[PDB]
Amino acid sequence: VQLQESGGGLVQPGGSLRLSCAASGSIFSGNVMGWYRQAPGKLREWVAAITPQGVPNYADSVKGRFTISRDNAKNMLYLQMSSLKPEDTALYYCNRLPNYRSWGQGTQVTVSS
Amino acid sequence: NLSKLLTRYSTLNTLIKLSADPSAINAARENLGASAKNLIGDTKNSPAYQAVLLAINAAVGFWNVLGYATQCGGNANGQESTSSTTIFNNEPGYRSTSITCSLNRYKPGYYGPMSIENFKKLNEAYQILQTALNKGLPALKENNGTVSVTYTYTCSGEGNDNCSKKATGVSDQNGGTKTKTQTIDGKTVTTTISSKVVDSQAKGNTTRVSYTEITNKLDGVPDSAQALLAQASTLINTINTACPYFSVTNKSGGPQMEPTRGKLCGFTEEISAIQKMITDAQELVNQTSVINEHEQSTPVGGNNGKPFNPFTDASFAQGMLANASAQAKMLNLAHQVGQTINPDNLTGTFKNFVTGFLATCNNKGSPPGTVTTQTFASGCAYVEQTITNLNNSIAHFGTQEQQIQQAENIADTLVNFGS
Ligand SMILES: CC(=O)N[C@H]1[C@H](O[C@H]2[C@@H](O)[C@@H](CO)O[C@@H](O[C@H]3[C@H](O)[C@@H](O)[C@H](O)O[C@@H]3CO)[C@@H]2O)O[C@H](CO)[C@@H](O[C@@H]2O[C@@H](C)[C@@H](O)[C@@H](O)[C@@H]2O)[C@@H]1O[C@@H]1O[C@H](CO)[C@H](O)[C@H](O)[C@H]1O[C@@H]1O[C@@H](C)[C@@H](O)[C@@H](O)[C@@H]1O
Repeated sequence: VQLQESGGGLVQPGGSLRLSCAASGSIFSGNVMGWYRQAPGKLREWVAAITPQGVPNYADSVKGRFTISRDNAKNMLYLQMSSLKPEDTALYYCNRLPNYRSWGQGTQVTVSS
Repeated sequence: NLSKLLTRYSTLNTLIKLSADPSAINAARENLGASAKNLIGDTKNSPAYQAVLLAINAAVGFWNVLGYATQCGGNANGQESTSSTTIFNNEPGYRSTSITCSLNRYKPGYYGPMSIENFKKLNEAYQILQTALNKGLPALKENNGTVSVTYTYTCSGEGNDNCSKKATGVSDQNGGTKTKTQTIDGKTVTTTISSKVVDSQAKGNTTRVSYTEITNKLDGVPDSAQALLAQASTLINTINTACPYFSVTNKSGGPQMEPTRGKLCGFTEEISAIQKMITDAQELVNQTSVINEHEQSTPVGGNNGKPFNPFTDASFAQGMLANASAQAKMLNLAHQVGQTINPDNLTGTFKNFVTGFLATCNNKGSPPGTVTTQTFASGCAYVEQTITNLNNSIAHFGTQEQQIQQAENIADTLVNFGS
C-alpha cells in the first residue's frame, strides 16, 4: 500500500527521461498498472497502462513517444519518455488500475528551453 | 482560510473553477454518458461484462472439474434406493457426456450421495448456464433476452421412481406431457416436460435394460446477467449445502488433486471465492439501475439567461454524483472479482486448484458451453482468457476511470455548495 515515483527532473525539448515507481506487492502483483500526470491548471490525466502480461497502451497525446514497461520480479514500473515537449511538463504518478485511493508524492518533470 | 489551502492543494483550485463552469460540467456529464455505454452497452471492452462472465465461468468450471467424481443416488424423496440408476445427459462425467447417479443403499446427504432432488436442481442451472454461455452473454443493459434450453435424463432399475408421475407431473409415463409456467424475474418461463418408455427388448436399445426418458424443454428463460448470476448461485450453493462425497481418478504424471476423497464443501477456499465473486457481480449489476435512473444527457446552465450559480442552480448534482459513484463502484467490483480468483495472488492448494484444473480445458479452442467426454477434471470455462480480458478491458478504461472520478468530484463539490 505504497507508491514511490522517481526519476523526474528538468530537461530540454527533444530530451528523454526514465521514470520509476517502486510499488508494494499488494498494489502491484496481478494488477494492471499505469502512469498519470497532472499539469499546471489541469486535473490529473491518464497516460499509459500495462497488464500483468506486459501489454501496454497509451493516451493519444503520448503514443509513439513514451514506452511503459513493468518488472514483475521486483514490483517496478517504468516510463521511458522521448521527444519531450513543453506540454509534457507535469507531476507524474503511478498507480494501479483501478486506482488505489492514496497517491504517491509523484515526480516532477519540466520540459523547457 | 481558503487562499492558504489553494497553495498546498493546487488541484482543488482547479476543481472549483470547473464546478462553476457550466461548459466543464456538461463536458463531464457527456463523459459519464459515454463511460456508461462502455460499461453497460459493450461486451469485450467492458470491465463489468468481463467480470460477470468471469464469475459465471468459475461456477460452471468448478462443477466441470468435480462433477464426475461426485456420488449421487437414491430415489425421489431423498430416500435411499435398492437398485436405481439415473443418468443425466450433457453433464461432464468420467470419459462421458453424462453423469450417472447409481449409488444405492446409502442415504443421500452430507458426506454421502447427492440426492436426485438436488442433482436435478444443479443440473437445470448447469444446463441453462451452458446454453447461455454458448450463445454468448448479452451486454449488461439488455434484460429482455431469453434463451431456450433442452435437457434429458433417464431412469432404469427396479423401484426407481425418479421418472414417475409423482417426480415429474406428467399425466401418463409413456408418451405423456406436461406444461407449467413460472416467473424467473417478472418474466414468464414456460417448461414442457415429456416422458417416453423404452423397453429392454425394443429395437436399437444397446444398453440391455429398459428405462424411462424425461425431456425438459424450457422457453423464455431469462439470459440477463442478474438472471444468470442467480443460476450460478444456485449451482454453487446446491453443491455447498448438499456437500456430497467425492472421489477422484488421479492421472499418472498429470496435475495432482488433493484431497483425493472427501466431501465437496471441503474445498472451502474455492467455494468461498466463487460465492464471493457471484455476490460481487450481483452488486455490480445492481449499479445498472442507478445509472439508468440518473441519466446525464440534459444540458445544465444558469436559468433566466443569467450566470450559473453553483450555490442555487445545481439540483442535478445529487443525480450526477449517484451516477458517477455507481460507475466507479462497478469498476471497483469488477476488479475485485478478478482479484478473488486470479492465480497471481493465490496460495498453496487453492492456487493449484485454479492453475492446474479450473483454468484448464481438456476438450479438443472448442466454443463455450460444450461438454465432451474429456471435459471432466478441467474447467473448460475460459477462465484464464476471461481474466486476461478483464485486465485488458480495465487497461483500456484508463481515461474513463479518470473522467468518472472527475465528474464525481465536480458533483460532490456542487452538492456541498448547496447546503
Ligand atoms: C424394472 C423395469 O424397468 N420394469 C419394466 C419392464 O422391463 C423388463 C422387461 O422389459 C423384461 C423383458 O420382458 O426385461 C427386463 O430386463 C431383462 C432383459 O430383457 C434381459 O435381456 C436381461 O438379461 O434380464 C433382464 C431382467 O433381469 C426388463 O427389466 O418392462 C415393462 C414393459 O416395458 C415396464 O413397464 C412398462 O412401462 C411402465 C412405465 C408402465 O407404464 C407399465 O404398464 C409398462 O408395462 C416395466 O417398468 C415398470 O413397470 C411396472 C409394471 O408394474 C411399474 O409400472 C413400474 O413403475 C415400472 O418401472 C419404471 O419404469 C421403467 C421403464 C423404468 O424406468 C424403471 O426404472 C421405473 O422404475
